[PDB]
Amino acid sequence: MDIDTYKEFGATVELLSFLPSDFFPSVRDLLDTASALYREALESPEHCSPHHTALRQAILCWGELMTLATWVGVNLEDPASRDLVVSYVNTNMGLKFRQLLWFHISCLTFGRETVIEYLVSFGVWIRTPPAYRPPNAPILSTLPET
Amino acid sequence: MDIDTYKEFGATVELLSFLPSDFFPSVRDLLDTASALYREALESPEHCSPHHTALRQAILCWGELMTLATWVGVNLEDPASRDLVVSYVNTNMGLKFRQLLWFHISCLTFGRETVIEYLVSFGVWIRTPPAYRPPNAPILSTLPETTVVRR
Amino acid sequence: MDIDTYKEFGATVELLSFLPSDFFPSVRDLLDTASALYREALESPEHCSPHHTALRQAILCWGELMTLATWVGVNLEDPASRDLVVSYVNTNMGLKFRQLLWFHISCLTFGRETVIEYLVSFGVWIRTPPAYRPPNAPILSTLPETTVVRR
Amino acid sequence: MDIDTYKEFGATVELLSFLPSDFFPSVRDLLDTASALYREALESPEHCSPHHTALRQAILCWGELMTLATWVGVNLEDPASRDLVVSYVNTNMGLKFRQLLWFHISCLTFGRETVIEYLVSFGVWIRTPPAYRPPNAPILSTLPET
Amino acid sequence: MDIDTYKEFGATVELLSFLPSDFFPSVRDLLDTASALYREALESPEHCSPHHTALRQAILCWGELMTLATWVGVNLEDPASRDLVVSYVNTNMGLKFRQLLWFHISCLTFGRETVIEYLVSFGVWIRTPPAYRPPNAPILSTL
Amino acid sequence: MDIDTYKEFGATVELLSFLPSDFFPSVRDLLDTASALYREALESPEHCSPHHTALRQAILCWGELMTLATWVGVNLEDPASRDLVVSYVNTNMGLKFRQLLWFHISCLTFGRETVIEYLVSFGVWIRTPPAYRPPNAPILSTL
Repeated sequence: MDIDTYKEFGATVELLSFLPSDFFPSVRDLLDTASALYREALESPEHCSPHHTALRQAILCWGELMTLATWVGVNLEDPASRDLVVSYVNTNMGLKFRQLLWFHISCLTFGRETVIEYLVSFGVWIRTPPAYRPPNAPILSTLPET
Repeated sequence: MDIDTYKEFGATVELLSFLPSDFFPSVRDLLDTASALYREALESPEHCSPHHTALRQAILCWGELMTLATWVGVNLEDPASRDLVVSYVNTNMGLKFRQLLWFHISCLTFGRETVIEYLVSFGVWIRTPPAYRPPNAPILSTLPETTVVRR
Repeated sequence: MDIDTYKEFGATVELLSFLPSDFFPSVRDLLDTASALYREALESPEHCSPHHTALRQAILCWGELMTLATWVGVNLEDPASRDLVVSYVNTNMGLKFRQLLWFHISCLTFGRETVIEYLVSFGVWIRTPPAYRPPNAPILSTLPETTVVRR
Repeated sequence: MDIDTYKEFGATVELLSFLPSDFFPSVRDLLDTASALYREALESPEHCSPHHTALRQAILCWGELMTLATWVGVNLEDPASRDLVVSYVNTNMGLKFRQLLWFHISCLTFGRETVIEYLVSFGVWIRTPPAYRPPNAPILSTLPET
Repeated sequence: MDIDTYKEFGATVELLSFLPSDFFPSVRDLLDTASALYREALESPEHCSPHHTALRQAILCWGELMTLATWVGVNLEDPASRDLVVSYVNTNMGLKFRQLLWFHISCLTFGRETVIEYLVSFGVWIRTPPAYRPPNAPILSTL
Repeated sequence: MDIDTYKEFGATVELLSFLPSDFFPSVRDLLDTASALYREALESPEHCSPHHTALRQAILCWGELMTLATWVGVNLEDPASRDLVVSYVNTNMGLKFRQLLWFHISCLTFGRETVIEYLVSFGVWIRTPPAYRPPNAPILSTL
């Protein structure tokens, strides 16, 4: 149907592919971040945000993929095919899901405009030659200056 | 976690368990209904409603599962394992997706209070033993079964 | 060019894909209905409505197809290919033209809002398994359900 | 001269052929209906309606056709030709005359707009497939609801 | 019914009989012009104008005819009859469809009054005897 | 990206497909026209108009291509390959560059609406069958 996950949130698959693929944290670290910070809001009977709705849907979708991986491991006898399917599920779809989780958790934490401008700035930084860019990689943080 | 995707809107997996498993239409029929009724809103850059957000997410996850099915059919050599994975993806993972799609498309078309009242009434109807069960099962509709609108 | 006939009219080619093939009268019955209800408006030199315009174009296309069918029957010596082409023209393209004629006549008769709500409710009905839906399909008519014309 | 019987009454030969040919009651039943309901108005020295005028003319015309049929039966010796002529008079012209009588009697009884909309509704009903139309055939009646 | 599709647009089959049969561009050229000029309005979900409605109908009708032609080419084993019917669908019906496409695209581009005056003037030009007929046939132009 | 340089100027590649490939003047004639008419504005330090900006860009891009051609002619010892690539740079890319130069010089000279109407009318003229096509092809003129 040609639907974009982010264009309702002001981003784009191309804008989130403008960052390196290995920049995004692991799916486990991102799920831990969500459960630590917004569990009581992701389990509440309220919307509270488009970010909360999208994050609920993404978490449940990843849970279904993980149950699929467990079912494959249990019900496929061929080791090569089982391993190929599990590796596909963990890598190919895992990358898209950690892009999604990073985007939504980071929005909820730091602000959507802040996250988008950080995407742009980091994408330009990773492409600027080293001798002519600030030496420290950009980073998001809520810790104020002292 | 224990998100329970429907309780954000006002139902539960237990309230949607009133409907049998084979009550829900095919995933193709539900995608056709979505693309026929709410395509221009599911493609827009606006937050239309929580149902639109959840529907975009669900359609994209189903697309991801279908790309996975295409990939396994292309790249797995073992035919038994290939068919097992594809059948699982198509049936067991598809059942939950057509439940979710039915709930969201119906809640968009007819309304949330109406869908919840319909779920309760269909629970009553399917609970009644078959001997005392009327033939007219409850149904969602915006027009009466006979629409005598002369002009 | 990816044109949708009904999108201009607020419907969609896949909204009307739920109506079964036996839901529509024959092309002859639909043309008789058109010529008996709106002939003095379809043959007038005025733009009456987009439904009138589309219905004139549909009637002219069906006329071209009928001349094609008779030409095939007359100039094709091979009985097998002759009847194959004639049957294709009469069934396959006949179904699309029955659908088009029905949509436009029903719009002109009942109102576009009414016919689109009816299409939605009939889709809801036809998507339900036979065990969970009322046995009487939703009906669109100008008559009361008792079909008695008083006054 | 290209004259239409009904177009002064708001109908058309094509609109009355939009109904099945066997739907219209017999000529005898229609003449009985006329003589029972509007005899004192069809014999009065007043117009009282275009429907009364057209019905008077139609009744007299059918009477002339029937006298023709009697004359043929009496003055034709050939049985095959006599039977062919009488059958023609009774069927081919009988159908047109019972269409005419039905239209005018039904107008006088139920209203002209009611009769025309009934023609349209019945023509659409007889063509709609059975599973998607109301099960009872439409009918005209002056009996109010209780 | 004798509906005469152009009667609502102010023409007739008698008025479009002024132009010869081989005057109209090919269906490919006409569909190219339509896609180049009015694609975004022919895909729009709006009654733009009766010409847009009739043009959508004509384009989808020609698409149905081309689907017929492909189906015949695949499912007719008899080569002679197959080629006969495909040639018919391409020429005999294509003529009427390029008449319709020419009329509606030209109306949309230049104006209905302009197209009708062009029809009258082309009738004059084609009626003039060859010795007194200017070599520049009439043409529709916005320039 | 499918940027389609003419979309901002109100044309498309579909609209400029009406004109045949061999209709456009040579790159030499187009650069001569540009230098004769708008040299003092193409050397000016001002945003005169989007056509001036695009024309400066196109002229410098063709200059870079000609520098490539000279460098190849000097530094490619292989005569066959050298002639192949120089002929490519002259014809295959020169075609697109004379399309671009024609469009922008004609827009600057005659008006954007005038150029678009000329494109439509030339489409009509080239679609007309040869028997009913006037011998005077459409032309852009201020006279």
